[PDB]
Amino acid sequence: ETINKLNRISRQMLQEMGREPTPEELAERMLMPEDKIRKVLKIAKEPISMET
Amino acid sequence: YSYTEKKRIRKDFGKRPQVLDVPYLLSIQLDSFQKFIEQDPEGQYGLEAAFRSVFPIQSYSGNSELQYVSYRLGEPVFDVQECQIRGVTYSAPLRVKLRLVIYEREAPEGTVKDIKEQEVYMGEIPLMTDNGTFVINGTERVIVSQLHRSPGVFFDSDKGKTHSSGKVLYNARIIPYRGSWLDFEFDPKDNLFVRIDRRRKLPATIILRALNYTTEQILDLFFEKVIFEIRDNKLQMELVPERLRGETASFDIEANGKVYVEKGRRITARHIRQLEKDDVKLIEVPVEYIAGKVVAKDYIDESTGELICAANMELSLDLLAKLSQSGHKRIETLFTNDLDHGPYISETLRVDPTNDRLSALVEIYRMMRPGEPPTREAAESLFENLFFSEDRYDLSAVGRMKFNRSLLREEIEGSGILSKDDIIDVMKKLIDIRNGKGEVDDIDHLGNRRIRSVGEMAENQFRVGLVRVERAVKERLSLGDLDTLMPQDMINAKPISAAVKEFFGSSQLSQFMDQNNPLSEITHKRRISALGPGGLTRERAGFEVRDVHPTHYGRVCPIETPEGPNIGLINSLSVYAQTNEYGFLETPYRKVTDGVVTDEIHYLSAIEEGNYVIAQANSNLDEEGHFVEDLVTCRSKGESSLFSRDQVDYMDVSTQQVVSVGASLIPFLEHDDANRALMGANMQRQAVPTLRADKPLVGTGMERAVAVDSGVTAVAKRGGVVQYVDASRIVIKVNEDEMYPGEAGIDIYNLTKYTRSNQNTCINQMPCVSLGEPVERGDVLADGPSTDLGELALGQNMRVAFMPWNGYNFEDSILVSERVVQEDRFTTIHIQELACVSRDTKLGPEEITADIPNVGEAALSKLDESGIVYIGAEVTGGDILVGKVTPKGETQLTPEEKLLRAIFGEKASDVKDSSLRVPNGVSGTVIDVQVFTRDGVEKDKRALEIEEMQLKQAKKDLSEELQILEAGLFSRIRAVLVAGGVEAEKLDKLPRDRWLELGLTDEEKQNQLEQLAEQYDELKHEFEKKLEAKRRKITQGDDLAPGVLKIVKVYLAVKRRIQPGDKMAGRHGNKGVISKINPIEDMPYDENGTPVDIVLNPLGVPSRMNIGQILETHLGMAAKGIGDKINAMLKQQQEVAKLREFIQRAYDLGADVRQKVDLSTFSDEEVMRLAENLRKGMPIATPVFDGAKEAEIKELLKLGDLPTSGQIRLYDGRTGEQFERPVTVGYMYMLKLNHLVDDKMHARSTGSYSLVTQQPLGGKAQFGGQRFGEMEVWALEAYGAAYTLQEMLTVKSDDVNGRTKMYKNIVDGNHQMEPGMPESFNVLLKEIRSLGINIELEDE
Ligand SMILES: O=C(Nc1cc(/C(=N\c2ccccc2)NO)cc(C(F)(F)F)c1)Nc1c(Cl)cccc1Cl
Repeated sequence: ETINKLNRISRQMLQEMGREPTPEELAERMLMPEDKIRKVLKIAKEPISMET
Repeated sequence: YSYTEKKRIRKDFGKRPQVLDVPYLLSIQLDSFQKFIEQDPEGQYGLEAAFRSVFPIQSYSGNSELQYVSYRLGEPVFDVQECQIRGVTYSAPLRVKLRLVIYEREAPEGTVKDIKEQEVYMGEIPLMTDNGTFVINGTERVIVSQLHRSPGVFFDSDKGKTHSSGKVLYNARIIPYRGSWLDFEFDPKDNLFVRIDRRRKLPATIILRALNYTTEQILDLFFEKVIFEIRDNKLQMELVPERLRGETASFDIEANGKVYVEKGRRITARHIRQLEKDDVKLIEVPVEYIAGKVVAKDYIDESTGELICAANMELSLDLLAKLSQSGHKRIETLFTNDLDHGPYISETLRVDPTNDRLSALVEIYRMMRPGEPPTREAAESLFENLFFSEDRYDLSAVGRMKFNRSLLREEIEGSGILSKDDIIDVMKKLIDIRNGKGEVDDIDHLGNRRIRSVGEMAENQFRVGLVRVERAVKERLSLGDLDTLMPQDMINAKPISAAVKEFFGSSQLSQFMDQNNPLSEITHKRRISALGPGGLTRERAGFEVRDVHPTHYGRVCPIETPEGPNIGLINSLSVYAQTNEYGFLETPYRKVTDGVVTDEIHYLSAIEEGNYVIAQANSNLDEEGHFVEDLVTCRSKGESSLFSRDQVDYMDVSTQQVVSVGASLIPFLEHDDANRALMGANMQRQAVPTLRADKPLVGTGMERAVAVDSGVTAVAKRGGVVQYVDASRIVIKVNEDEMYPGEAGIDIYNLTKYTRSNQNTCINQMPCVSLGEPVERGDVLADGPSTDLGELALGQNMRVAFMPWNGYNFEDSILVSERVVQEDRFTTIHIQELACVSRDTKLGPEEITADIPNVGEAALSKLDESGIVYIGAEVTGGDILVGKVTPKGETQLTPEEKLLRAIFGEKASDVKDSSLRVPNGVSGTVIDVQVFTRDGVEKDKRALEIEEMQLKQAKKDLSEELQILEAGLFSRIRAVLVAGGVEAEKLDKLPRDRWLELGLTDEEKQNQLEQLAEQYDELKHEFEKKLEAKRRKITQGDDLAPGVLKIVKVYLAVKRRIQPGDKMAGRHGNKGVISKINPIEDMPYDENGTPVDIVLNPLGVPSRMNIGQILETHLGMAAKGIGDKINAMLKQQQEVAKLREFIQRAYDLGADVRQKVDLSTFSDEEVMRLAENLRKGMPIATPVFDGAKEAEIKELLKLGDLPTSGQIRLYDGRTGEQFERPVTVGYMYMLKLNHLVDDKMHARSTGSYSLVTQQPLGGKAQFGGQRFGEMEVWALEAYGAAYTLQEMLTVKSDDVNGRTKMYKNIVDGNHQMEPGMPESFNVLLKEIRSLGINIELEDE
């Protein structure tokens, strides 16, 4: 759910900021300590198929 | 004549005047993208078009509509250079106005509210540079134009191979630009069939029923009517006299009380004429003739109301009786002939399982989406959404065009969807072809071949993006509230952005520009491909499409195309070729009206060129240009032969246009076999730029156009005098006539300096002009890599001797003197970009710090306090460019190591050395360093130093701009003030800043002063904003990948000259590898004592037939002759007279050439410069097929003092004795391809290994071992070597144990092996056993 919340911000703030919000923007936009972005944004990603 | 043409002139042989001169070679690339992104106030192809297609997007019935208004492309976030350095994409934001309207429920249609959301941002789109290139990640890239089957209808044969009955077949295919394919095909039984796409075969009529056509109307469409009358009793027949053609009388044919034909007499033209003039409309026929006839329409009994016979049913003698007593007079039947008009559709109906429209739609919907239960709305929606939907289907303009044209229609433009009339007409055409009237088209023909390009394809991808955004728009407009959301929350960015990014980033057609060479770029940007999306593959299309077609003439170069897996699947665009209005290929011609050959140009497409008879590029005409011969070689339709003096409609424009720019650079091409010519023009693109750009000594005259049109050089935007010349920049003062009234101004050119090229070679520009020199508009202001004085030098000419020298030249091998490696001419500069990545591991962050565990003082010496190598420091293999250290804690050592540490008291570091070190064996000098930092992490010491430095340099640059510009502007005010206000000495006294107050007498010059004021202040503030922006661009942290904190890029410039193993070749397709470097001592020389640079092998000449390389030698020699003579006369310092005389004499050369000449040139300061540039040799231009002749070359040799044979006496530099027989010596232009041996060479003992299966794999750039294949294995099997093979596939590779256990023995001095079982097979056991299969190893 925390990841999804980070997607929501990306949506509006994408066109709103004219390019995309800075990696630390959605941080203060979100409740928790906000440095967790880089962390949360990492573990979220699905592993690339090794057979690619 | 131009200004650099006074610097150097190329002597041009050849006769044929050039009526049309070579256009911009980059034409196609720029035009395409120019059409893609642009504002077009109509449906013409562009972003506008693709927008208008999908838009307006409306919700489902909910009357919430989203319509498109207008769009704009914002200024680039980074310019070309900055974006190239940083590595981002050169692009523009796409801002599009969207109007969201909500109709008040229960129309009349009016909106409760309509919010116009201002320009919602969707994606950024790449931009094409003036050179026709794109930058994806910091790298110049090119999108190759595509060649595919043009949309519309096509009729084929497929004779032969199918069924082996020889009966052939006839099929038609409708190929839309987008949407499902529509296919029609016959079969051996002559039953017409139809299939959508490649899907299941269905009887043809089944589609007709889906268009709502009952049987009666199908028959009425495809067959004529034979009328039967039961007047009085016992029948009759309506007879059209032409109907009896191709048939024999079945009975007595008699009418009008006169017997026209008897039984058993075939009806000929005679009987038919007799019937025609006597005009017999009605004849009497037997009741038995209708026994085979097929009744056209349905027939019912008026009384009983029952169906007597169905439409398309065979009549019998009894059925006639049953419908006759019912009161039926007329009976319609099909007009059927097994020769002229065939009874196909009838039998087609006989194979049709369906009856009505609904039934047909059922079978169709069950055909396309089989197995799932059909529905009425489902079949209807499908069939309506296949070929009839404006959305899911279109042929566009080219499609509808070719469609209608092939159908013999009038309208050149029509709807983008199929109509009943269309499908029907197509079927009719196919039936006509089966009937014998009409012919089948071929794919290979360039009229059926369409050429796309960057813009069109980009438009297609953006279209896909727009449809996938459409689905989302409707999806959201489903449940939406009223006045809350707007055209923002719906439309996303990533979907479109990645849609374009996926195209430019990864596509078979999108590739990295090959920039090792000015020819390579320009010949890459002009290229065609039958591969990629919407095209065939190498594994599919056979020899036909690959092969050269007569339509390729003037459109596509026959001899330029890659030799390999795909041959002729690429080709190239020809010299004078152009993209047709509809997207076909058209070539220039010369209209011949009456008997005169006019100089008017005319462009003809592949289809246009067909009927006309075109004359030859090589033909003799004189005076008014009338053909000298009574018959001349020409070509009309598909073929060439002798043609009458005036039958000729047109003629070739040039002796070139058949070939391409690659082939047009091959001198004496006509003397070379096409194979070796192809190889030559293929390798000509591989030439690495030399250290000193030289010049071709033997040319063509295209090399000027190549150099200029390609962006490698720097051309003057406007003409004038050079105010300033630096190796860095060049400032030209503009002439007034070309100059604009406002801003005054001078043209400033910032030259590209030493920087990385895509191929790792060097790209650098040097000024070809000096301080205070007159320059013409559109003249070279400087040369790029491999360019000289406005021409193209891909390499260096040099002295060559043909003779076997001690077998050192053995196959193609080349024996070169030391004179060449000493003169450093063939030397090359490589620029390698090396990277250092600071990442984040769970153990901790990685530091770029100069503090490195386990290194000497000499190791940390070349690094600064921050750990980055100084600019300019020369380095070799093993040197540390960037110190980097990553945490690895608790090494977990072993007992003996622990004792070791206890004795030596060494703290084992918690940090491991990841530092970027120069790759092994390569050596060069550091020309630059960059530091990319995550925005918000503190910049280290070095990075800060660099940043401050860049800031200062920027301020200095901008200040220079403003200074030169301001002085340039005020210098005009000084000049305008003097007119009407003149004070010479009075004006320049007072401060310049205060000049703006002074006025002038009433005139337009006052308003000019005003202009200069406005533009002056504009510049003054523009400086400010530019400085601000530059500073911000410098300071901002670039966005990096996840986990990486900072990145350090070091730019190494390596200089490698030449060594044995390098590849060298002429333009003639003669390869070679430098064998040995031989001292100037052992070099074969002549009586004059001048040694030879290179010794080739004569044996290579006869076999592979390229004789041009010899001619190129001869003329070359002769050319150098004219140089040497001049070189003496300049060293003799005779005078202007003698020199000029000799030069003119050289430029005339016997009789009949098109060159013309001097003494319009200043006889002193100008001529003496030309002679100064000619002393290196006399540059000659040999046109492609118009080139020089033996007699001309021998004559030039006479002028040169050198023998006719081109052969002289040569003495061995060893014994000093003469060589028996004369040897051919001369100057052959030779290139250096980049195959260079210090790249190719690899060696590995024990490297890293693959995880999944343990096998040698390079991870370090330390290369994986050579691959031992099946064939090599067989080679071992043929010999008796078992142990070599075992050690090959076990211990040296696949055995995780055997390798190390081997290594220990190798160092121990024991050669053995303890093989064990290869890990491959060991894994195979597990994979097999992972299934339901038990695999075991028996016995012992
Ligand atoms: O291409 C065809 N003939 C054909 C004729 C000639 C020819 N003269 C020509 C000379 C110059 C240009 C065009 C034709 N002959 O005198 C040359 C070729 C060539 F491919 F080798 F260059 C093919 N025939 C043909 C046609 Cl018309 C249609 C489809 C396939 C073929 Cl194979």
